[PDB]
Amino acid sequence: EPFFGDYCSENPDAAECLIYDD
Amino acid sequence: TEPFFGDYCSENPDAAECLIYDD
Amino acid sequence: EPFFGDYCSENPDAAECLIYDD
Amino acid sequence: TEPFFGDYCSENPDAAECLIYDD
Amino acid sequence: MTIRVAINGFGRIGRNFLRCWFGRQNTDLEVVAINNTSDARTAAHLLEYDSVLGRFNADISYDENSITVNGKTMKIVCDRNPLNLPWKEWDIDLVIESTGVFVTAEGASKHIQAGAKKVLITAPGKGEGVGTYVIGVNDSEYRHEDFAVISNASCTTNCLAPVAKVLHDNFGIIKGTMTTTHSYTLDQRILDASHRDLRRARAAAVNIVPTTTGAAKAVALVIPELKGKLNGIALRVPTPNVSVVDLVVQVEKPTITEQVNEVLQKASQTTMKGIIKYSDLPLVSSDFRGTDESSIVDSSLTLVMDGDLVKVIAWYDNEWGYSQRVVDLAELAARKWA
Amino acid sequence: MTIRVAINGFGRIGRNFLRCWFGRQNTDLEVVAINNTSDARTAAHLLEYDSVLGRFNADISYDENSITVNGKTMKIVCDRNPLNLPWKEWDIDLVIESTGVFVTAEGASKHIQAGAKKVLITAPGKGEGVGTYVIGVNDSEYRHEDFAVISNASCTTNCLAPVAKVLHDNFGIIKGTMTTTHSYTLDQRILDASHRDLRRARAAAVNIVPTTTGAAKAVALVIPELKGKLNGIALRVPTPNVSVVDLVVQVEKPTITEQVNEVLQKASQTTMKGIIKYSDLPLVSSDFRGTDESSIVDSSLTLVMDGDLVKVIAWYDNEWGYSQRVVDLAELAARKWA
Amino acid sequence: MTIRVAINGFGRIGRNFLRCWFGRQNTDLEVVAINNTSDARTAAHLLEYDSVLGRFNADISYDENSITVNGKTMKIVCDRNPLNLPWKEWDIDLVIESTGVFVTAEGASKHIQAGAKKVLITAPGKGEGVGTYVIGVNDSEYRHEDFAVISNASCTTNCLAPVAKVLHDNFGIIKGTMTTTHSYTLDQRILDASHRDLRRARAAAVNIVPTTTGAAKAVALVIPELKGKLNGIALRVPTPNVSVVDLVVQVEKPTITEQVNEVLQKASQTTMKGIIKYSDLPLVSSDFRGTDESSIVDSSLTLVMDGDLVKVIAWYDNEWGYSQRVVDLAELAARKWA
Amino acid sequence: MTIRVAINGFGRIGRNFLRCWFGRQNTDLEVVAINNTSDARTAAHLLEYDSVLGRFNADISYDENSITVNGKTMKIVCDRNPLNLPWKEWDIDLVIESTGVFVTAEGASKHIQAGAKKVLITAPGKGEGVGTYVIGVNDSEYRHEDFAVISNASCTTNCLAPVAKVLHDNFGIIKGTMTTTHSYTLDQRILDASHRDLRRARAAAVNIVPTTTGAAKAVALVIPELKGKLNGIALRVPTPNVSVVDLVVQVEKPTITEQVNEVLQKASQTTMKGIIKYSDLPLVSSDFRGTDESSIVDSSLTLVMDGDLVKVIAWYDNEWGYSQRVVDLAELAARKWA
Ligand SMILES: NC(=O)c1ccc[n+]([C@@H]2O[C@H](COP(=O)([O-])OP(=O)(O)OC[C@H]3O[C@@H](n4cnc5c(N)ncnc54)[C@H](O)[C@@H]3O)[C@@H](O)[C@H]2O)c1
Ligand SMILES: NC(=O)c1ccc[n+]([C@@H]2O[C@H](COP(=O)([O-])OP(=O)(O)OC[C@H]3O[C@@H](n4cnc5c(N)ncnc54)[C@H](O)[C@@H]3O)[C@@H](O)[C@H]2O)c1
Ligand SMILES: NC(=O)c1ccc[n+]([C@@H]2O[C@H](COP(=O)([O-])OP(=O)(O)OC[C@H]3O[C@@H](n4cnc5c(N)ncnc54)[C@H](O)[C@@H]3O)[C@@H](O)[C@H]2O)c1
Ligand SMILES: NC(=O)c1ccc[n+]([C@@H]2O[C@H](COP(=O)([O-])OP(=O)(O)OC[C@H]3O[C@@H](n4cnc5c(N)ncnc54)[C@H](O)[C@@H]3O)[C@@H](O)[C@H]2O)c1
Repeated sequence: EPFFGDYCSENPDAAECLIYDD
Repeated sequence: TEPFFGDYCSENPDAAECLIYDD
Repeated sequence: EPFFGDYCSENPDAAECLIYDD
Repeated sequence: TEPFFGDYCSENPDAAECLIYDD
Repeated sequence: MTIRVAINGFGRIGRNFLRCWFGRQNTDLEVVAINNTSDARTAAHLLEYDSVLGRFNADISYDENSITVNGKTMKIVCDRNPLNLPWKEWDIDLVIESTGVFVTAEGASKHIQAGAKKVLITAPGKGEGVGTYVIGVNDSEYRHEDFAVISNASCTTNCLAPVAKVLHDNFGIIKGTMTTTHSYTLDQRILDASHRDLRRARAAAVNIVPTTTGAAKAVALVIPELKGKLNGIALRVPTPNVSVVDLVVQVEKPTITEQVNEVLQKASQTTMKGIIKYSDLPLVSSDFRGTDESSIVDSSLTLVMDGDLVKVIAWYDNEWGYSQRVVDLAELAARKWA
Repeated sequence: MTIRVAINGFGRIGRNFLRCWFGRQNTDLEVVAINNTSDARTAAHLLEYDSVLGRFNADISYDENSITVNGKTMKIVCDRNPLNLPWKEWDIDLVIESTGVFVTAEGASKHIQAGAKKVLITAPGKGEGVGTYVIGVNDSEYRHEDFAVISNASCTTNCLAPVAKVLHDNFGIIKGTMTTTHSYTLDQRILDASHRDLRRARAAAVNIVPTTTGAAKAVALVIPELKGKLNGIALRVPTPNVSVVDLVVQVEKPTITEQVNEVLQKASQTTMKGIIKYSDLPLVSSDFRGTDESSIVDSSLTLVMDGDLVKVIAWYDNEWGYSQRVVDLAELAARKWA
Repeated sequence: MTIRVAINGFGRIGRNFLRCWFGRQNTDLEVVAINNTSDARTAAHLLEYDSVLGRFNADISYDENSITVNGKTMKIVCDRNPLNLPWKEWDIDLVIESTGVFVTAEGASKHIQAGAKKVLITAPGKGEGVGTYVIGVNDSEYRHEDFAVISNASCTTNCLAPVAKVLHDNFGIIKGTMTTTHSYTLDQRILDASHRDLRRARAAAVNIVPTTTGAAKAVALVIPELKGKLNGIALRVPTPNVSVVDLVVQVEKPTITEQVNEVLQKASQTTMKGIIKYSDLPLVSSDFRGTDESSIVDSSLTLVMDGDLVKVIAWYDNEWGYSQRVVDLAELAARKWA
Repeated sequence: MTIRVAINGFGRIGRNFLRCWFGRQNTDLEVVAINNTSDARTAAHLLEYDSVLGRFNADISYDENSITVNGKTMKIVCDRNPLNLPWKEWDIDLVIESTGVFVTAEGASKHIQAGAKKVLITAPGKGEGVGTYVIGVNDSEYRHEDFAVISNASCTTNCLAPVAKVLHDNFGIIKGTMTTTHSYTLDQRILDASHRDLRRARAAAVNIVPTTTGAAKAVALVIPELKGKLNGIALRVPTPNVSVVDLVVQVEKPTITEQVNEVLQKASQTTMKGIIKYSDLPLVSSDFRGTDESSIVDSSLTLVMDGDLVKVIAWYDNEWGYSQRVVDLAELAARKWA
């Protein structure tokens, strides 16, 4: 959310913001 | 074999796809 | 226990008789 | 140096403290 | 009949799905193209070869833009912004959303946009605007015209589902708790490297991993009567498939052990014949691979305390059992695709 | 001081109990004898290079009939029959029962009939007349006089008990149930192989193996107000070490997470000092190796239902975690010996 | 004709074989009794449940003291002692030695002492007086009037040998080595436990544990022309199956990489068809599950180094496969009987 | 003089660097800021709790703009592109390039044209114009005014080198090859998913992936004379850490193992005193964790063939035995700056 919130909003399939409701 | 993994691996190589560690 | 009740009896430290109540 | 595993591996040659599969 | 289908997300619910469809002796949809961050060669290989579901038995091949199985050559793609996916141009009535990214309502639509007609969410659906349907539980009320943006919820939510239901029916549920042990899924890291959910960052393979779930508050969607009554969690252990669910439910209509399992066998055949498999045998993981049912009660484990506090364990093949609850929902379409 | 102790079975825990003692400040126990289904090299070069503990930073020698950690020597005995074990002859107060086998009350007595003057078992104690005791539970309800045979319960329970305790001397547990998603042990075959339990038969570093457990029901046997209020289940999974419990419980006074959390907080700080850890972080299992607690709360994952129905989760090093708990039981019997 | 067989060692490999038979088109055999250290609920099971392989296609039934299998039903007897075995009294002709313990003729007599009239070992010969075959090397110097004490030696050597074949042929091995990378085997231990080989004593899932092997020079016994000319070693790894031989060997009629990797194109489909395969593909251990060939060559890897240095890699499924090198053999005796 | 250091990509290679250096008695550098794709919230973490390196014992805390490690503070940034990087404006003498992409001879100089005096690399140096150095090999040939773009090199080449070097001088290599069973790195998917090496696409936890390398031609360098003499490859496997290398080298000078290992035990008090180690013991991967060494040898396993064939084996912590040659090399530069 500091970093991830956005990067993840921009490269959202990137190896690091990948959440599968398990 | 670069229709892909290369024109795409030129661009985002942090990727789940392109990471080569010459190990 | 048509084979176990004894085999484990007479050989309790048997790989196949060991029981760890975790 | 087998000061225990001759005797034991002579009565139980299949107790896991003993096995050898020669791959 | 023959409605046109394609896949953004040929990865896991991808192949499973398809290997699953080409594996129906009577099937409603024609999957026509697949868009995948791989090339053709590749998507070819992986459909074919699997470390979990072994190999595929089918005549396979490809060129530089298509992949051929038994006959059906399908089209391999390479684009990221789904808008830039040639939907319109190929009368793609139906879109498969198995990238694990476009699980936004908003992320769903960019298929309609580019030019598609209906898109399917193989996972829980985010925010307002999506029909969330669990096969054999509320699929009762699928109507094409309802929502064009639909979800199949989670591997796990599926399990929770039928059981939740039959629980509601025969003894009905006050409130409970949920605890899935789950097998690692590619959103984790092999070994430690960055990740926004800091458990998900930890080496999947060697490490019990605990993560959020709402896949249990993923109930109400399918059960009106169960609004935030049973919150769960999950833990991500070292095996690459096949997972089991741990329910725990203070029921109101007082009850005993084997009378519960009674019902599971009643339902096991009654309503759910093909939804829940019913299992007294003494089994572990590698016994539910290749498995079609969804919820799969380990009976010889159920455990009613003080008549009220039921506890029931439940299996499922997370990959596969789902890649059928899709190809079932997926079929459901072509039969009201009005 | 010096009461004199011998360790039956140099087993995992049994070496783990050693590394645990040794590295302690002080003691009234003297690890003086140690008998295995092995020879002294084999048992020597195992106290050192250990899979999950890492190599012991230590000065370890060995002769053909005993070893020496830090020039302090204890004994090597090759013989299985606990009777045919020189206990009066070697002048032995106490015995660590870590064979994983002699865990009854009768068989068990076999160190007592050997000449050892008291029996301490690294396992739930099966049968009549035994004083299983849980540090920071009834740790204080122990009189040297009572039982000849005491056990320090099981991996799980020593983690499960110092928890339920708190929950009850607080909120009041009505009912319950449990499951420990647990690290795999040696009562499992590396491959599907012949076994009493068709699950333990089944290959371990690949599977998810429900095993019935009593680590639950047996919490009656230390917190009396509990008798048969708890019954758990045990999923077993390819981590070699560590585990955590899915405890759920009804109550008759209502509340919510914060209270719950904070009540442990205190406990991790006051009541259960040294017994319970507390965790406000996103951790994972191999983070909790080495842990000298028996119950690591992870409030993170704590939940609460309809105010009255609860569910907690604690990690516990199945291995080293426990083995401590014993130096905590052995010690007692030393500082009250007669 | 069509003779009778026994299975002595109904463990991992034991069953493999069994299924190996029950698959086949044609049979010169009929099994009817396995000696195991288990019970028959048990025998049935691991036959029909299997991490590696998977449940059996069949109606499968057991009873107190035997199982039936799609008709063809086999008798179940529990004897650690081979000499108290009912062979003469059941006229068992051939026995499969798959407890993996009576390697030496010594233990191979005690069944013939027991009335059966020949015996095949699923493991190396030990001491002298024992026969040795591998299809392809010398499937041919077969004569019934030689020994009733025979083995395929070991898994490993099924790979080494068929391969080693052509290699002396078309190049004339002077000398080499080889490292056999290799998933684990029921001889290790899940967790650190005692054992004679200290390597084989430590948790087999979480370490590359090295072990010492005869599959080496002991391949000079189907082509003595490699009389202590190979050798090499064994490296075990965390798979529960499939494995591969890292061979290297000098030459005096030299080569390029595609030279031999072309040689192995020939033998594949000819001299060695059914005893070797030929994947050039991008593959891993899991794909080779269930592969009947004794050796499988991943082309990609085959290499040179100034013509003479040669290196090749051979996947064997040491479990399943090794059996079809056996099942086969069982049917070289049954066929050539007197 | 302190040369002031920045770290690009806080990877495995990049977090271990930090722990090792941050460990030693007397250090010549000064770590100042690190460029991962990750807040400081997360980097604290993955440094603080390694899945493998176990708790890290130290005073670590984070703000929004740096991590603090026992007293000292370094700034953290999120920039993918090197050029945006505020290096000159941070008096950054040396950066570490270990995101493993800017492993180019070129691109990695984007670092410089972003301020930095010299830039280090942690993989091979592909493309022309780049320094590679095997600490304790050619390390003797170090020239600040030679390259600005160095390289420690593959986790396997640093294991390799301090081996072949040694043999090439004692006996002398004609030619060889190698292979290494390998810890499973971060570049091959946790499961079967898209990728550019069809094998890596495959789930390293559940398989055995062999892959190409230039870790050998790699030796054909810092050892000039081994020019296009040794090649081969390696297989990766479900052990998250420490790999291990089987070397197969001809020679021009015959020997016997018992001496081969003696010369080696030699370079384990001399020329490589702290480069190579030594087990007369019988160990297994997990035994070589935290091991500050480039090449571990098992004397025993070692084996001669005729005199002119040498099988040689070397362990190694791929993650750490390397992050101490980097550290080493780093501090090297730092001492011969200008
Ligand atoms: N056990 C299970 O696998 C399970 C259970 C429930 C749900 N799911 C669902 O699986 C879905 C996908 O994850 P997965 O299981 O398929 O693992 P996965 O990685 O195999 O699926 C991801 C695939 O999609 C590809 N991809 C991602 N984004 C793309 C894009 N924008 N364009 C083209 N291709 C793209 C990836 O390269 C990969 O091939 C998730 O959304 C999750 O909800 C899985
Ligand atoms: N991680 C754990 O092991 C763990 C955790 C909690 C509780 N426990 C308790 O640990 C006990 C053992 O666990 P473990 O890890 O030590 O397994 P283990 O195999 O390492 O302990 C078995 C040891 O006991 C020895 N043994 C068995 N019978 C013997 C006999 N008659 N004479 C001499 N030696 C004999 C064997 O040689 C073996 O080395 C179990 O009963 C369980 O209740 C273990
Ligand atoms: N990697 C492989 O799977 C492989 C390949 C080739 C050869 N082998 C050889 O196969 C043999 C057995 O190995 P396995 O893989 O089948 O393991 P396994 O332990 O599963 O098979 C042995 C079975 O024999 C039974 N048994 C044990 N002791 C017995 C006894 N004294 N009398 C009667 N029955 C007994 C047990 O039920 C056990 O399950 C070994 O000699 C091994 O070297 C194994
Ligand atoms: N055993 C080994 O892992 C090993 C051995 C020898 C050499 N190497 C080399 O080490 C190098 C690093 O390997 P690793 O283990 O650190 O992989 P890693 O992923 O664990 O570390 C890489 C880190 O850099 C981050 N990163 C990615 N892209 C970035 C960018 N554009 N800008 C800034 N940061 C970015 C990643 O997210 C990750 O946290 C690799 O190139 C590898 O070939 C590794």
